[PDB]
Amino acid sequence: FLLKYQIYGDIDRDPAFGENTMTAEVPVVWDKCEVEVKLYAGPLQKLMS
Amino acid sequence: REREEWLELVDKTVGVKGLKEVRSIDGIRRHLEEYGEREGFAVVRTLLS
Amino acid sequence: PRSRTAHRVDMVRECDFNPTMNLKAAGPKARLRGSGVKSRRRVSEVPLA
Repeated sequence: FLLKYQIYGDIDRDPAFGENTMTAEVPVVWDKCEVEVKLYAGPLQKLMS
Repeated sequence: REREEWLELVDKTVGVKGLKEVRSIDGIRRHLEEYGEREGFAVVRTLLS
Repeated sequence: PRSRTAHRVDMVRECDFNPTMNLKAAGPKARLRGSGVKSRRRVSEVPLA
């Protein structure tokens, strides 16, 4: 999936360079590395009888 | 320390105060109290004099 | 700094004591269950735990 972003020039009252804003397209492909889940003790529920 | 070091001139090997052991843990702590994010004192610096 | 050698301190022995009531606390028991998965209590001790 591609991601179109664009930059701007601000605060300085801009001249006519032919470019105030830019354009950046970021390509991102998914990668897979092994998962390793671990279990440790946490807070418990009420469980009222 | 250095006071007891200078006390070594006359007698030696009899001093004691403040118990031995401590415990608190078996997996996780409750943590409903003190923090100290910023910590620095003169002693830690290279000024042991 | 370097003057005399050895000496040091033998820490004094003292007893330990608690909040005074017969019944067991809910937290310490419920939180003891979070770590282990034993059916009955290994060691065979309830109060000392």
